[PDB]
Amino acid sequence: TIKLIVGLANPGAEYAATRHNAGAWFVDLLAERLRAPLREEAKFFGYTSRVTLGGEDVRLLVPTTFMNLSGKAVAAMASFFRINPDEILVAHDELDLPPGVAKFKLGGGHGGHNGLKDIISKLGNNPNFHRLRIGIGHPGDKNKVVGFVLGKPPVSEQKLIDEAIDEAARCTEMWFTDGLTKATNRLHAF
Amino acid sequence: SSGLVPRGSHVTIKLIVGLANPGAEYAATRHNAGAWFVDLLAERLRAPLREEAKFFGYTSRVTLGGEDVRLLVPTTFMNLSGKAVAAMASFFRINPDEILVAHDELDLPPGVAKFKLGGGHGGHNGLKDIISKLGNNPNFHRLRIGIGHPGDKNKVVGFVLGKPPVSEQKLIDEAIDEAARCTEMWFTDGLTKATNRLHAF
Amino acid sequence: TIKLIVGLANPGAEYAATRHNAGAWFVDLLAERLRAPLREEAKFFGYTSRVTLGGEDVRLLVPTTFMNLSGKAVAAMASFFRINPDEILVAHDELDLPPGVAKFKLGGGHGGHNGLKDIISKLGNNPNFHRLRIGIGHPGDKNKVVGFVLGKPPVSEQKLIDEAIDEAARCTEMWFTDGLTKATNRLHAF
Repeated sequence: TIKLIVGLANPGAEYAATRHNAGAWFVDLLAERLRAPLREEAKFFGYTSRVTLGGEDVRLLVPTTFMNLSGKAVAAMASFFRINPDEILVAHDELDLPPGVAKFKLGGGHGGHNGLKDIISKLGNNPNFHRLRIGIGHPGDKNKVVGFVLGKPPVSEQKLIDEAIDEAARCTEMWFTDGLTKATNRLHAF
Repeated sequence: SSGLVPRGSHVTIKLIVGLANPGAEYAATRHNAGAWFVDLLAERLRAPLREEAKFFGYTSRVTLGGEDVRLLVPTTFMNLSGKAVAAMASFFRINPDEILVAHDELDLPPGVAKFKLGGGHGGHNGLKDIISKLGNNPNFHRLRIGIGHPGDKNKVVGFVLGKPPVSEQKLIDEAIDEAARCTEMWFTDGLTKATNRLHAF
Repeated sequence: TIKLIVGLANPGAEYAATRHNAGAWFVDLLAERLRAPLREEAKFFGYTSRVTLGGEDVRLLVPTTFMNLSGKAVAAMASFFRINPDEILVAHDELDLPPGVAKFKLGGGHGGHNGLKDIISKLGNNPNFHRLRIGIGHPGDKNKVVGFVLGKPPVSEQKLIDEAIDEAARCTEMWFTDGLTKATNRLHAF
């Protein structure tokens, strides 16, 4: 069960469009579709919101700490509400998967992503939280990497990431009902 | 866009309900036409709907001709719309003839919208439930947003629960705009309105 | 330096979509991107919000006074916070520039726009505040003008105004971060 969903990013018009904000992209989609857009909450070093999913509180966060210090916010908020690492879902860009693919995982490696690195550290050195890996691709040589994650993707790629993010978001909504509630409802929908 | 009763002593609207089904699943479909409308109003009036479990939907408060008007979109699912409408209306002691209920309409085509007081539920289950749950009283205002007919009485469910093509959407959005611009005028009086346009330049 | 940004418009569902609200369109975009949408504040006769730009308070206002009396609100607020005219930025529709163009200026003529007229007057007769001129175009003859500004533009034009507004808002926000905060961020941004 999930009590907090964190979308990793760097704040600012400067970065808003870049590949590193993929996580935010996802949480902002969720947020908008669930009708509670993230507003500033300095107490947790990001922008936050509260929704209700399957009749329980789920909280959304996008840290305004900058990728490096994501940990700070994630830690802050999770302790305030006494949420365990395995109840946290962290959405991030992923160089290992391609545009148009997204995947879930519990724990495991930080795969070179500094936002994750810090979250492991600041969560008392515990990598056992859920990740949503939003595929962005590899630039080819290990050199062009920083410019690549801190770069805006071409329309063709954006088209593909948006689709993966949509589907991921769609699935998220659906976690919170069981097949028998989900059929109880189609008979009410019409 | 035509057909509200003219304003007066009472006559007057305290609650606007935009009928729909909740979920990304249905957000886009023809049945959410009502919500589409209320959301447009809400956004233009700068008070987007936020969750309020007390009334089983999303709600917001706006100010129109200096009077509280409240907006509701039920998260109950079309079938049980009544539950929410009823809940809210009793809490605020609002009468049926002060409720305006916006819905998709198979009788009118994309691009047309019309107002009505009372009368038939025209097969729409959302309305059916509201009449029932309001102590069996169909005397509330409706905004009929035209969506069209799929032809045969069979493909109907898929049609209302379907997303419309861009050509149709374009047309529904225009009607909804106009309606939302319209409702606005209905609350205003003839003299303040004109005087406002005068200052609006 | 800028302490208050005003986006000129008329309130109501009636006008929300019209060419006169171009100012509001801009401030609302800023506001939304900065995650502090404008809420009602009767004290200043409009909707207002507070953001933080380059670590200083910037305030956003969209007067609910109606174009004609825009001054009233601009004046009220600016005095409450002791803001000078050259620290006010005022975004308005411009019949001199076309759709898809936007431009900044300090002071100068009111160019027929009544909203600016009243602001000059109500600011103790002082035209020395900054303007963002969002281009909306000319209807041709000096007659159809009122219907034109109080009209909704066709999609083709809207598409173009939104692009200019976006750009303006991207620039506006970024002209606020200094090089030392900019540089300090990239350090953390990857």
